[PDB]
Amino acid sequence: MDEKLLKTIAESKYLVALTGAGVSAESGIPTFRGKDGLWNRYRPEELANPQAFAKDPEKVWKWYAWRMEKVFNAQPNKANQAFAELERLGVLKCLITQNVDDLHERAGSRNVIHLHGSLRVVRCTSCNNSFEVESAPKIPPLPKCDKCGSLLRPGVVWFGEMLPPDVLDRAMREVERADVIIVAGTSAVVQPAASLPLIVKQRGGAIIEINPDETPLTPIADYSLRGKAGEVMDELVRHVRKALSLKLN
Ligand SMILES: Nc1ncnc2c1ncn2[C@@H]1O[C@H](COP(=O)(O)OP(=O)(O)OC[C@H]2O[C@H](O)[C@H](O)[C@@H]2O)[C@@H](O)[C@H]1O
Ligand SMILES: [Zn+2]
Repeated sequence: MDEKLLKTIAESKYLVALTGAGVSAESGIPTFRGKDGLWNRYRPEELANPQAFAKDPEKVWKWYAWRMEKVFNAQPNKANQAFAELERLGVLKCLITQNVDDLHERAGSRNVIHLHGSLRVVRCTSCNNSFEVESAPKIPPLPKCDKCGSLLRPGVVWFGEMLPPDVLDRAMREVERADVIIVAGTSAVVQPAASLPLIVKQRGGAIIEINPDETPLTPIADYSLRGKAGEVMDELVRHVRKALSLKLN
């Protein structure tokens, strides 16, 4: 929270952000890793991969329907509001997220890229039918496609699956032109998402990491703020808004 940091953000020409589960934590949604992380209680090998889904689609669907209900009923937090505001001010150009929740959207964020899909989306395992839901389905019975009758599945990316090419490519273009990237609430271990901030640095840009813990990205982060996204982003955006308002124009 020094002058240089504020300056780096306020004067940026193309600032982007990469967010992870930590940015939704203050909305009552647990993260995947860490203390009370979902992967520390539930096994990703049974709930986050095509093999597990094929083996027991009812169990996987029951788990996702539960997660969907949790997310749809949660409200965006201060971190979410701050990111939307930073975009409103014209500073944040694009928000790249690994989150499958829609808290960024409900806070007002517009240019959001969902690298790993979205819990709002349901798609067919056979044909190209896909659509969004307003609330979570009840399981059983297994959600079936109204077009061909095959099993439907959550529109999220599982381990071993390829992120949609057009989606990752868009994110790639964003980080290739960003001079500053805010990396908040992510453990920086899951690929290829974890590689995006490196692009910014390699091309000459700056990395501003926001996370209560240190991660594999910390060593190359120009700035690494040890705190919660809500508190840090709220203060950061407020100072940036103040700085911009002070400009003689
Ligand atoms: N209030 C908070 N503010 C900011 N960061 C926080 C907060 N609370 C926790 N964190 C940080 O959030 C990070 C979350 O790490 P992960 O649980 O691994 O979430 P993420 O990096 O988004 O996961 C990547 C991907 O893997 C998952 O399988 C899934 O597909 C996911 O998108 C942690 O480093 C943690 O310290
Ligand atoms: Zn179908």
